[PDB]
Amino acid sequence: MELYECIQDIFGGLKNPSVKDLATSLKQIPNAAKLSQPYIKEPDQYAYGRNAIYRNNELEIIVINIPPNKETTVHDHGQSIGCAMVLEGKLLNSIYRSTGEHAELSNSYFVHEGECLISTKGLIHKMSNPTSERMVSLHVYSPPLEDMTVFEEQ
Ligand SMILES: [Fe+3]
Repeated sequence: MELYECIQDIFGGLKNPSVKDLATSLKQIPNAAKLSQPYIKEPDQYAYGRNAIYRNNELEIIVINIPPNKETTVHDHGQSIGCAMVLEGKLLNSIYRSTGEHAELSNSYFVHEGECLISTKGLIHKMSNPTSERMVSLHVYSPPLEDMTVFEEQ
């Protein structure tokens, strides 16, 4: 019983899941950290490593790896929702609101190993690693991301 066998089993049949559903799905992966080890990639295009490992018409699974003191952009997920589980380490998740053309910081909290973060539709966040060790997380997006939008901090 390995990671893809696990994904087809849990995610492969969801139709129109909620961020509720996705969070629960993630927590249903046994030994998720160990399972995804072969799919952890290193920073290529981004400050952070990013590997897409599953996609159907409903969702998209991504493995993310944020080095010490690195961060994502400030982004929304277009028409998609999202949920992520922390496999290893600890991220800081910061929430923003549209300051019009820009965005200002609205809220910030930590997600620890095995814990989940959620992104309701339209939500704008940045993920960062304020720690000295790396952070590996597993993201689901539904539907798959097409129209991501990056904001400049105000
Ligand atoms: Fe995101």
